[PDB]
Amino acid sequence: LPVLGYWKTRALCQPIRLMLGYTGTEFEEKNYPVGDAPDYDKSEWLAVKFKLGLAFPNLPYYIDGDVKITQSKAIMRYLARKHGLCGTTPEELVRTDMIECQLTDMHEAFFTVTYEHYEQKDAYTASLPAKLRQYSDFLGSRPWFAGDKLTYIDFLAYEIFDQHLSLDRTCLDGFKNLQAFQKRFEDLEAIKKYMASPKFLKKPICNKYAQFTIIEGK
Amino acid sequence: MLPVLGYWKTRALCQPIRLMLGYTGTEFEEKNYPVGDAPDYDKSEWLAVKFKLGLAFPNLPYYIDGDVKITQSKAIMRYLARKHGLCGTTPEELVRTDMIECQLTDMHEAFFTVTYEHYEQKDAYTASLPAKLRQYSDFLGSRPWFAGDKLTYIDFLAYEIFDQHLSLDRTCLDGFKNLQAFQKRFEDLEAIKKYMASPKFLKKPICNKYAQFTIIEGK
Ligand SMILES: N[C@@H](CCC(=O)N[C@@H](CS)C(=O)NCC(=O)O)C(=O)O
Ligand SMILES: N[C@@H](CCC(=O)N[C@@H](CS)C(=O)NCC(=O)O)C(=O)O
Repeated sequence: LPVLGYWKTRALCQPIRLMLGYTGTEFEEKNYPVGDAPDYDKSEWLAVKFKLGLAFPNLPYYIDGDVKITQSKAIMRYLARKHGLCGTTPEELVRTDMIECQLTDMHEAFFTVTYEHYEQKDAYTASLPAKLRQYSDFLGSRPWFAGDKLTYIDFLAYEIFDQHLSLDRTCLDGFKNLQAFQKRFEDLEAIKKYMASPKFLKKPICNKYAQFTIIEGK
Repeated sequence: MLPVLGYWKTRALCQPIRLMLGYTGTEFEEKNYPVGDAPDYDKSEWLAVKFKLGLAFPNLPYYIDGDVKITQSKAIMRYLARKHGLCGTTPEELVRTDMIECQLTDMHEAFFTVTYEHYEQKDAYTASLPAKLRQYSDFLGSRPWFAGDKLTYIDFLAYEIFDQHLSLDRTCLDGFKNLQAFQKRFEDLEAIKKYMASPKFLKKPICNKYAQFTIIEGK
């Protein structure tokens, strides 16, 4: 059976958990503790990090038979290929590639603010309307970002949007179609059942040493 | 009508795309935007057209090809890679190219950080390289290309990142003979070689005008 290793956080692992839940893929989650401040010790992870067979040790990792993967996007694409969640046509694939990279940039910008520079918060929330407009416009009246077909990048998008809503609950207010997107994803029957299940991880979004985690406790 | 690659007059993250287009012989206008002098480093021109190109996520680089309009460097690379037979085929090749694309992307950001804003930490950065390059060395092994027997778009990424890193520290590949062999193999392909002897080929600047590494080295 497959093993998913990560912190006990959402961060950039959640879109993977969401894919696994949507597909009814049984998996084993391996977490690693982070100690209390100020050292935030990670000895357990460090004790095994180079002993797992991974070409480039990191979190999250995915161990599936003799398939051993790091890089969260490499893992989403891997699962995508096994469960019909890749783009199909050339027009679909340029949409999914582009937005995968754009969401990655956004998620990094979110991490920058939420971990070490949470004093830049009101500036970060001020730049979101312009960013979200670009997604709003890109999605248009499509049910999913690639068009008619649900793809792995909808999982990434939903989760990043949802995390930003935790940071700023009004950030989707000006964009009806983006609000309709979150609801569409949440209403997928397999998503709705996963999110009601015992393994669903609601908190925390970031790790314990992120300022966002320390101040808001989400 | 036929394709426009838009970027600064630098190598940075757009050169691996230039290396792909060159290898495939595809004709493209490269459209450039200027950057003003210190202290302003003006970008009025680019900023004047940036939102008027019909790009979904306006940015540099971009690639315009008929009604196809693309931003995100890796997205452009993957698009060229599907077009020209430079994707992996095997399940094992695809999991290898995905991982290394993403790994090189991280590595490249770490390099940009040090060369643009934190060039004071350069000795610490160079000292960090061996452990990272060791990972790339072992990953590659005796294969001629990172995906296996087959040349893919992520060799175009790996060669340029390693070459930029050689411009930073001439000694960085020294303990890794397969990696050094890789730079020359890529350099030895005939589409590559002629592209490099072409006048349009960019050797410098690696980074933009306002990078500390550029101000100091002038490469
Ligand atoms: N580009 C990587 C970033 C992975 C990453 O930064 N993981 C963090 C947690 S979000 C980490 O703890 N990395 C290093 C480590 O665990 O040793 C990916 O997408 O997977
Ligand atoms: N993740 C993006 C990064 C794009 C990017 O950072 N572009 C820089 C130059 S390296 C830029 O000047 N963009 C133009 C802008 O901000 O308007 C990619 O891989 O293309």
